[PDB]
Amino acid sequence: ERPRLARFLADDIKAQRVAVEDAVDRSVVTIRGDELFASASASVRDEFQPLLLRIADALRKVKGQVLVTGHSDNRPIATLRYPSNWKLSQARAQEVADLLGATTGDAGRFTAEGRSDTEPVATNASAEGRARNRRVEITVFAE
Repeated sequence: ERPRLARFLADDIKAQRVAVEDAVDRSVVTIRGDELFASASASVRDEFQPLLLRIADALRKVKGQVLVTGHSDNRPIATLRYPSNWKLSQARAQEVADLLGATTGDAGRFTAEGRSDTEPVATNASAEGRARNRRVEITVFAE
């Protein structure tokens, strides 16, 4: 009934690569951007794809709809491809959704939204706080 993912992500939780909230109606996997993407990029580094693969494996077992929200800090590293923190946050969420959709083969199950710096979980006044704000939150709803 209740979507529960922590049980499938023990190693990543212990290594502090992800955090998982198993809530009443959702499981939310928070992943710092640094665990997936190079600085200022929305491509999941080859070396870190296995982390998303473990999430895909878990999502095969808990067949709820999935929302991916992307978040930035308030200190943009603007580039040609991502001219704002908003665009980077959207692109990061969308890349995660796209990769998970392709691996599960569930078309329409994953959607994405970029939320830029509007939903911090930490201060932006330290480097470590900014690194916590740059993140995706992957929400799986009840099956």
